[PDB]
Formats: sequence, structure tokens, C-alpha cells
Amino acid sequence: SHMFVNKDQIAKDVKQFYDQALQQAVVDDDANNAKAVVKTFHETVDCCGSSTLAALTTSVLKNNLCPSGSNIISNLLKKDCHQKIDDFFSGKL
Amino acid sequence: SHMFVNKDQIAKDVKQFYDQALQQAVVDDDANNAKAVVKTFHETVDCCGSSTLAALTTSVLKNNLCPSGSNIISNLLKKDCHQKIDDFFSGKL
Repeated sequence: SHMFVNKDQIAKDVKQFYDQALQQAVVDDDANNAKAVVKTFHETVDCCGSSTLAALTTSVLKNNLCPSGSNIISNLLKKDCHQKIDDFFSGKL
Repeated sequence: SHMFVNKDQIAKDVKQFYDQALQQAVVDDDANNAKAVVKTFHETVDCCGSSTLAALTTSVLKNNLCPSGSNIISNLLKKDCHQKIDDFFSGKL
């Protein structure tokens, strides 16, 4: 039950999973569960794309895998998916 | 970074979130992100339905929100979504 954890490592592991999903979504039109996973995560947490993978975020945005009304300009003022994950494990609230 | 956590409570919170999504998916054909969230979680972790909400698991199964080939009979021998969440925070491996 009660246990010692490193939240920074957990944030890293989550971002790594996200990034794996993201790179499968952008590239493979056969990988529709990867696209599904990414689009529903994006929609649900309201984020679009990555820090580690910023140049690839352009693709998901064009394949309509980010939230509706999500565009290059509106995104400028929004936290990306890595920022949101980090802030959640930070508990920055 | 390093911090004391109750993993049983985290498992509870995750199952509660799942259950909220599940009850929105079964009922509301207007709630397509809830259906999306449930179907992609199911597909990704390979589980179908709940412990707390067993009588409602029948609905998602018929609306095709569980993995392909997932049926009432095959499901008998598979962990449901609550069991899988619990076992993951247990680290039962």
C-alpha cells in the first residue's frame, strides 16, 4: 500500500510512453490504435504534441489528431503534453 | 521528486475515473469522447468492463467498445479492467 516513489521518474516513464504512441501515430496509417490512443489522450487532457518530439507535432496536428480548434497559433499559448504530464506529477496545481 | 504514496488509493482513483468514463460511454451516444476513451483503454490494456459496474459491462460489449473477439464467454477467463488496474498498482507482476 504505502510506498516511496520518485515522481520525476514516473513523469519520465509516462512521457516516454506518450512519445512512443506519438511516433507510431504520425508515421503509420496502419497503426490506428496508436492514432486512437493519441487523439483521445489529446482530447481528454487538452494538449497537442511533445517537447522531445516538437518537429513531429506538426504531423499529428495536420492529421487531425489534436483537439478541434487546435492550431499552430492557438497552441503557442497552451501547455504541450509533456508540460502537462510534468505539472501533474509536480502537483504544481 | 521522492515522496510517500498510497498505491491502493491511487488504484481506487484510477478505477473511479474508469467507472465514470464507462458509465458515460454506455448511456450517451452523444458522449463519443467517453466511448473513445473507453474503447482505446480497453484495446490498449486488453480488458473489458468493471467490477463495480458488472451489469453495465454488458452494454459496452454490445456497442463494440471492447477488444475484437472479446465476448461474454472469452471474457470469463480474462481479468477485467479493475483487476488489471489493481494488479498493476500491486506490482504483482
